[PDB]
Amino acid sequence: GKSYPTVSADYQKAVEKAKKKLRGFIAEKRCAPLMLRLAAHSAGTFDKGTKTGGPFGTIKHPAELAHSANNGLDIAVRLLEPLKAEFPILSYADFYQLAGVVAVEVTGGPEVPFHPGREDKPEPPPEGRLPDATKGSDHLRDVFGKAMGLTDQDIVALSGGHTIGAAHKERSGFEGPWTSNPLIFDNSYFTELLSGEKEGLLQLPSDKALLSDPVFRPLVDKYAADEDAFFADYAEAHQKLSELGFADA
Ligand code: HEM
Ligand SMILES: N=NC(=O)c1ccncc1
Ligand SMILES: N=NC(=O)c1ccncc1
Ligand SMILES: N=NC(=O)c1ccncc1
Repeated sequence: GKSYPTVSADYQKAVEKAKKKLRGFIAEKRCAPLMLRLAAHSAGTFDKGTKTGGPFGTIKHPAELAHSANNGLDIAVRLLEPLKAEFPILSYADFYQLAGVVAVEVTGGPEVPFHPGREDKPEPPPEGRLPDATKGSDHLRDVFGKAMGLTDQDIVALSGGHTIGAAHKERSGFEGPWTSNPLIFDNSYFTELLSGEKEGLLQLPSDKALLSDPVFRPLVDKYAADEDAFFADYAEAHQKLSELGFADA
């Protein structure tokens, strides 16, 4: 359903150079999970009915950074600003989605296709559109489905983003990694989710909701058994997420 815009040769060269620089920077800083979260929080505010929100650069605005759901993302924005300044031709919107793509790649995840051309929009979306970690499957469908326009398969695959990183008691209040390898992108989120609560690892109520839903559970089982299947569905979902409202949504 996508029709991607034309960007200049100079834009495309910038991106390819920005992609490379982001790889080295994100690997060295150890900030891949935070960058993935930044990219996803940027995108996940899209509402399909009104065509508002989405991956359009607004997360850098103080008003959006102030959203409680975005606690700690100011760190991410600050970390990227020197690099972003090396690529003045790129939109923030593109730059942050590119950072998300690279975050997945440099932790060993799938190569998520990337298309340039998002424009930086002037107005952040209203607060409160991002998912609540204490809620369950109905809520996940409200947010990812009714608002964003993503599928049930997308919800499960994207929840697998928790295969990298950790919660922080000073940010959400939850604490610790979902996996034993929080800088490695693999199917371990699902493996852990299935085996039960292991000391030192985190499961949100929203993660656990996947285990009891009739549609979500078969997907968890598939991804735990088949990492290639996970990688394929993840790459599809991340691309869709990163393109919400862009080039047609
Ligand atoms: C399914 C609904 C989701 C809920 C309820 C949720 C909730 C959370 C919460 C509460 C945290 C901890 C923030 C903190 O205290 O630092 C977090 C972290 C994180 N989330 Fe999600 N999330 C969801 C989906 C996603 C998606 C779709 C992605 C990306 C594809 C994602 C990527 C991440 C990453 C990488 C972290 C780790 C951040 C870090 O290490 O600093 N999450 N998520
Ligand atoms: N959680 N913050 C980070 O990942 C980070 C912040 C500053 N420098 C390196 C990494
Ligand atoms: N950690 N949560 C996220 O990254 C996120 C999940 C859904 N929509 C936007 C952002
Ligand atoms: N679902 N809640 C969140 O994503 C969150 C809430 C507050 N601070 C960081 C993250």
